[PDB]
Amino acid sequence: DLMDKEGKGLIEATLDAVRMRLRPILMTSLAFILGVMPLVISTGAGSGAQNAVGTGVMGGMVTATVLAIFFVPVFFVVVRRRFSRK
Amino acid sequence: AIGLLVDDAIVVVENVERVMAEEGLPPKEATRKSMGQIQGALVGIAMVLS
Amino acid sequence: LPTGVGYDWTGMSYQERLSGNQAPSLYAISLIVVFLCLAALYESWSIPFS
Amino acid sequence: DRPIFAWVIAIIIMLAGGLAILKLPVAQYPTIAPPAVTISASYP
Amino acid sequence: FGWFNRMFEKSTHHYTDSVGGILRSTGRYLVLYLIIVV
Repeated sequence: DLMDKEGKGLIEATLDAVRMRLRPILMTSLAFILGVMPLVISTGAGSGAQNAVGTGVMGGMVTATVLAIFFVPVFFVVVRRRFSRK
Repeated sequence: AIGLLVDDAIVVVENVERVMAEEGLPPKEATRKSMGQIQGALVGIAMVLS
Repeated sequence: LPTGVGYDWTGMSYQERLSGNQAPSLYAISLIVVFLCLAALYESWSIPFS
Repeated sequence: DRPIFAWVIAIIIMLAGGLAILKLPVAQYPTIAPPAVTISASYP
Repeated sequence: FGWFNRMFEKSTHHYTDSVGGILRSTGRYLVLYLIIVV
């Protein structure tokens, strides 16, 4: 929405985009993990199925944000896929 | 679902909150052109979640 | 074993199990619909691969 | 009007359409006649 | 509070300048993505 509508930014539009939304990526991710916290442990008798659900998403969200918003793709991708050839 | 529920609500509210600071503007029209950026996703994500 | 002795799998199990056979096909169409929906609101051949 | 969006509607028909041929009867003509029940006893 | 002063420091410094660092490179972090798939 910045590349087309506004200005290109070969690498300075993807970087300028997270400059104005590191907030909601860590607002959802942090609030989600805390809402799944009661299932991961806490309840340990009433229903053991709670532990089966919350373990598979709490572990997956730490790695789907402290990884996505950084280091490995979700930034790197848009570079080599759109740019670099066509 | 609770997770994929307050997430969709989060993007609508806080993207206005930046629009009310980036270019300090409280009014109704601040909320309208916030959906210029968001609406494109809103329906897009709805399809790929399905 | 000797003649006049065959077999038939009795008898709750199954009709195409879950971790196996099923799962592969379910995730396969999940990639074909994710790719198409990321394109209806984007128009490219690069954005959806991200 | 636009390329992508229209072609993606047609690609839904490529799957779901060719999925109906893999998941629906392939037989002769359908049910035609009024369906009848038939009793049959035997006194030898 | 100092909670807002921290959020603006990490996001703007720190994170966004280290996003400039990762974007300069490419071949190392792609081979790291492939090591994640292994």
